[PDB]
Amino acid sequence: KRVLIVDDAAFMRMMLKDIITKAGYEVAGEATNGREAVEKYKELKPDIVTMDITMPEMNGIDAIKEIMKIDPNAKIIVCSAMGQQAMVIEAIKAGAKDFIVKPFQPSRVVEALNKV
Amino acid sequence: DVLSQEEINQLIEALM
Ligand code: BEF
Ligand SMILES: [Mg+2]
Repeated sequence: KRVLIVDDAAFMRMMLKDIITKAGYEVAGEATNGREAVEKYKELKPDIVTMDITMPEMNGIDAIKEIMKIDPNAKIIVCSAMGQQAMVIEAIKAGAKDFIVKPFQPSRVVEALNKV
Repeated sequence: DVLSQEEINQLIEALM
């Protein structure tokens, strides 16, 4: 299953890519902010996206909304430090399928990939 | 005001 990893932190993108590949998924690409995420989603058409919230230019909520427009069946797991109730509600409302708060343990990423 | 992952798993189920 091909995954696009979206996060502005080079280290996070690095560790997620490592977990995803070792769990048997294929890393399709990476994006570093919300605009790029929509750009890459169009280009790559991944099966699954992992989505940070706090990013320069355009945040994760708006990128979710943008990808859902491109593809109503997009499968997006949020992976963010912004684990407040109101942010989880907003991300799920926008169309994400799952939400993992940072710091997280790697098994929760795996089950989220499976779930979608 | 950040929730736990169990808190979130819970909240997600509620939302479905
Ligand atoms: F930058 Be995140 F939303 F962890
Ligand atoms: Mg960020």
